Amino acid sequence: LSPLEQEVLDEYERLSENMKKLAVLLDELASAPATEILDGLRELERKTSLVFTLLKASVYSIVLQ
Amino acid sequence: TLTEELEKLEQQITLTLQEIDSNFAKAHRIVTTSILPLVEQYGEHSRAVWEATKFWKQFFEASANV
Repeated sequence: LSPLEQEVLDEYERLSENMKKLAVLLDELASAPATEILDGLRELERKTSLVFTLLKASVYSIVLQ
Repeated sequence: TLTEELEKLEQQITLTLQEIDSNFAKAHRIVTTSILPLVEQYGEHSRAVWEATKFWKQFFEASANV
């Protein structure tokens, strides 16, 4: 059947195309920022500790001393 | 000579007493002059400093209180 052929063929073509888009987009979208995120965040720990963690340090130091 | 030195040193004693009173009252005037308003000004500015610390202390309290 040519109508059934057209239906399943076009529909599965769309699915295959969308899945190729899925693979590429998902991989880049979730890979590229991830490294940048964790790098900036380990540095963020190194920075935020110098405002907040030191605040806890000074507080403990004074209250205990 | 005897009674002479007696009266002389007696007058010296009285004069010295009055001098001691003068120095004493001078110290009294110095304290009563402006020392009290001076420390009042000191405490006033100190009070302002406490108003300064009134802000940042809240954050230290917050750190202790998570």
